[PDB]
Amino acid sequence: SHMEAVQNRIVEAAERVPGVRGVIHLRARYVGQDIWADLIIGVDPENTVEQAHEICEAVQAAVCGKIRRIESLHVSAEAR
Amino acid sequence: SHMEAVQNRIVEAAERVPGVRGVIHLRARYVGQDIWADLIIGVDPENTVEQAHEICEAVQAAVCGKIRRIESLHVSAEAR
Repeated sequence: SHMEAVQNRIVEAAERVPGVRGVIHLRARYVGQDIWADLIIGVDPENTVEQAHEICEAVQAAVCGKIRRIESLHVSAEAR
Repeated sequence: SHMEAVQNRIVEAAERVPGVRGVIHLRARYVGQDIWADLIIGVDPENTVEQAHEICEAVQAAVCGKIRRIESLHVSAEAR
C-alpha cells in the first residue's frame, strides 16, 4: 500500500526525536492527497507534563518536516 | 435537560479531586440508560507524567463513585 510506506516514515521520524520511548499508536488517513494522522508516543514517567508537551511538539515538527503531505498531525503522550 | 444535571455532577466531582486545575473538556452521551463520557482535566505543568496519570485515575474513581450511571469514563490531562 501507498499508506504503509507513509506509516513507516512517521514511526521512524517519531522514534528519532529525543525523549520518545516508542510509538504507542498511529492512525493515518488520506483526505484527498493529504495525510491526517493521530500519534501517541511513549515518554519517561518521571518527565514533567511540560517536558512531555515539548517532546510532542518536537515530534510534530520532525514528522511534518520529513513528510510533506501531512497536513494535520495530533501527537499525545503516555508514560512507558 | 437530564444530561445537563449529569454534566454538572461530573464537573463538580472532577474539580474536587486534588491536583485538578479545572475541567478543560467534557463530552457525555447516553448509551441507553448509561452515560459514556470523555473528560480532559488541567494539571500543574511541573507535575510528573506519572503524577498526572495518578490524578486522572483519582478523577475516574471519584466521578464513577458519585455518578452511578457512568459506565465508561476516559480521563486525560493537559498542562494549565
